[PDB]
Amino acid sequence: STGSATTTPIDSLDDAYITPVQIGTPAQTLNLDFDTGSSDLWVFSSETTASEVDGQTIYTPSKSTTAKLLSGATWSISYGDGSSSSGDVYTDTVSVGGLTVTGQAVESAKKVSSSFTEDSTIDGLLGLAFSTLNTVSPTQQKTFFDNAKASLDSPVFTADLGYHAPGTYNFGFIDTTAYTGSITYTAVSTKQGFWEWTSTGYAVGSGTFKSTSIDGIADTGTTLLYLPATVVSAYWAQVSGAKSSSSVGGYVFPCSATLPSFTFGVGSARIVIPGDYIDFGPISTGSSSCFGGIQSSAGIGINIFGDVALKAAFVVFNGATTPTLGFASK
Repeated sequence: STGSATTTPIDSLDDAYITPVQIGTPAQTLNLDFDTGSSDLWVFSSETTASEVDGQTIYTPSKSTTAKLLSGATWSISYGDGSSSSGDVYTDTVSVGGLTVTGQAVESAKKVSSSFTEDSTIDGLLGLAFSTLNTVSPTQQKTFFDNAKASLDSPVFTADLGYHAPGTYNFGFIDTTAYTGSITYTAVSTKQGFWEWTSTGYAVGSGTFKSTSIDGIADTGTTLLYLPATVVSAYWAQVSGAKSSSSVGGYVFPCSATLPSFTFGVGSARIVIPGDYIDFGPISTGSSSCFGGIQSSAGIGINIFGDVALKAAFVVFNGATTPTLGFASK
């Protein structure tokens, strides 16, 4: 089997992408944020504290003939910005782009933090990291991909994110019409539960390429590109007036600036992020200070190849016995 679904930016800055997901019988469609940096499928639901729901679409398991309470199971998770959610668990049928998993763990939120409440465009998350990061207790659960794997034509999924435009998630096949040239595959470490790999270096703008190993994760659920402070300083030093702002929380630059591109290595191949992809607009409405799309990972403990990097590529998440990652230009 295979599945194919369109993913759409939630706003004009590509802050996140949402993909429609069908849950239950009859189907309930929720727009979920696919997150290759976590491993929980959780949704706003009929169990969510009413004061914490504001415009989201909810899952109502009592309306699904296929829903079953996963008795005793609970979950709790927090994300990169300090947001969090928690609740109990059902199993139900879940379909993504025509691909169906029966008995999928669907984590029903009882509680969500304020920034989830305040974002009406995201109805929950669908984790696509390794199942070893799933937070359900006392019986850890598998991700949608893990569950689907044995049914798929090939044990892969691909992410083709758009810049200010829709893109695609495919399961079970590689669309050879979606990229240019060849796919370069690179080794993955699963020891921390992530799609963790090592980039071979970087360049800023038309500068010379610096060969240096940069360990990091391929993370569709992180908006920005988080790299070592050395790398990020070298980038922003090429932008007149750019500076790191403690009050704002990262590098900002004059909104009058045209930004240089950023290149990262994949083996002997190169992926080029156009400068416009690194511009995240005014720090506040009307401001002439703009927020940068490349930020320091210092303090995170890990480098993150988030959407800013991934949307410049066609990315293959290969879940074979020995997992790998592939990157192509597009």
